[PDB]
Amino acid sequence: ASFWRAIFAEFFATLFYVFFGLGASLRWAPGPLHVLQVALAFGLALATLVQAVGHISGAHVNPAVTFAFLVGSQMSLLRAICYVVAQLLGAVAGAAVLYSVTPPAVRGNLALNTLHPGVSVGQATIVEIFLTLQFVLCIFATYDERRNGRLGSVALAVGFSLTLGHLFGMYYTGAGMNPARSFAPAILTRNFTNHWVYWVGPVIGAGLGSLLYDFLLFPR
Amino acid sequence: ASFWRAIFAEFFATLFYVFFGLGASLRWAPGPLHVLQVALAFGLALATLVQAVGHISGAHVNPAVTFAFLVGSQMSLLRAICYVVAQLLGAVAGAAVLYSVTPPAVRGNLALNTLHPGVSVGQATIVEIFLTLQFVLCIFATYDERRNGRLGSVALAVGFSLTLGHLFGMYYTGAGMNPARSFAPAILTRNFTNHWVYWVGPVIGAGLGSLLYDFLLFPR
Repeated sequence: ASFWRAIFAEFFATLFYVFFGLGASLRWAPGPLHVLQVALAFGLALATLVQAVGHISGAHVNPAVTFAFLVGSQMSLLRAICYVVAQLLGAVAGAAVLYSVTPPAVRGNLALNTLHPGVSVGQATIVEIFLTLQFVLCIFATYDERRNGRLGSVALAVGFSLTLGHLFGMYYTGAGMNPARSFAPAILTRNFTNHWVYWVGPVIGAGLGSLLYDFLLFPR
Repeated sequence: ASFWRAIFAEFFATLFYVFFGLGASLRWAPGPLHVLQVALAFGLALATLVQAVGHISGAHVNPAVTFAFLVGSQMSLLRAICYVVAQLLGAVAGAAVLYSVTPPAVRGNLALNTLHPGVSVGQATIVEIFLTLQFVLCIFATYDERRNGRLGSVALAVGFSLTLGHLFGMYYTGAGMNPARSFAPAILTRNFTNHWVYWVGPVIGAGLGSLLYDFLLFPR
């Protein structure tokens, strides 16, 4: 069905998203401003994924993004669930493989998300709300076919927005803005410290970004 | 007494050693090869400390070094204990102050020692044995007044040896080569993960370095 082809896509696109994005954050011999590289990593991992599976499922690849669409009333509460599951499964998968191919000495924390020292959970949450609010907003914007012409590549758009979020919040929360991205390493590394910040944040940010876009900026 | 002046010195010199050495590893905006800076940090922290309290107590400032002297039969099992206590107290003190003066966002882990990913505990232990074996050896060597002339500054010697150990083992075990240096942050940060590696290692390395120097290289 055009559903399982869509659920499949979400599993594989999230798998690749965590493999690549997380793979890249596996700071081998980076150094300073490594944030630039990783951000472009996640950002181009998305743009690319969205370019292959943007038509098969919308390429959410992010439980929080699927959430935004659910509240945004663009997904049946049934489908939204299959995505979040496929995503979390694809995610842990992508992280397992990256783990298998990556030398033990390099795969440090497996790129687990952690609140940067000195950054509280309330802040870490506000930040993650913002990293994802602007991200969801962008998505809601670009994907909203009610606008074209000088629009441009939708996939590079949404991707750069992910890169934005990273360029900024990498320093605070290691930039999760994706429950699935944060979950995969948390389960494997078995470290769930401050993990909720990584769900509350993106879910609120996501929802809020959905409503802000809908009810307000550009309503229905 | 020339004892409490010696025990006092050990408490204050270890306090400063952990304040400074650990202070410096509080990677603010370092970047790559930060190991160079930190190593010189610990190394010059030692050379300096040894230059002020080298005559008041020998400037062990390292439970493992005091151990080497104990087995090396150069300290009464009573004194050796007072040093290890003064050291561990000075250490946790030095770390508490560094903590108070350091912004929350900078004092990350408080420079806690951790085995670099991919490095087992057996290896981490071998490494720490070596970082300290050469270190103790150097000390036993320089402090052994049975040699002078082209010797040179004893404090810069012993210090550079500490810098050596860091230049190398920082990458593996974060270079502890000092039970007290590893203890202070472990207790405050309350993180005692793999902490034993940091005692077993330096204690064996220390002892072994003591015996190697004594029974062999340059006996009694």
